[PDB]
Amino acid sequence: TIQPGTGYNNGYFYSYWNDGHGGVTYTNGPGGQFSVNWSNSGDFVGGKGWQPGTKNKVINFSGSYNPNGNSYLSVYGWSRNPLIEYYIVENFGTYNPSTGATKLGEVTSDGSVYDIYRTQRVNQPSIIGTATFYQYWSVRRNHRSSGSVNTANHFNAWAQQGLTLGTMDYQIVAVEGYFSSGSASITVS
Repeated sequence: TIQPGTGYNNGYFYSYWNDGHGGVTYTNGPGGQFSVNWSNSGDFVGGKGWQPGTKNKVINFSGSYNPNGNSYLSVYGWSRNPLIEYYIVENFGTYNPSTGATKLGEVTSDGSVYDIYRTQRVNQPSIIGTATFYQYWSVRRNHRSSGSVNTANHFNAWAQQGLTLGTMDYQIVAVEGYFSSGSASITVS
């Protein structure tokens, strides 16, 4: 594993964070590749991409994703002003992150319908410190662990629905886990 933090590896921005509970290892590989191996983890998120992201990136990902418990595989990032945490969820484990959330529409992109949702985090950690902020979600109906994500289709549908993004901060393909186990190996471009 590498140390939790951010930086650049083989041309790609990376972010790896965990809550210190243990049980998760994150590795940077060649090019845009990263691996995650976890067993009875705590809370964590890791992956590769860009800092800053853009609102019209076509993100390619490929590999394997084998969660056992609560985990997501997503295009994941933030905007500033307004502060937004966003997800284009391509696959997940035992928990659909939109469970109980308000549905804000549908968008078709890259071979599947996605359902759109908005949630709110109240006094939670963020890229700017503790804050209350919205999260935007596109959740893919047809789960997969390789493909291409035309981010503009999502960001435009969100905007249409009143889910505005500010200036982009980082934008990665991320494996997220919450007290679960699994393995994953993903290459981004």
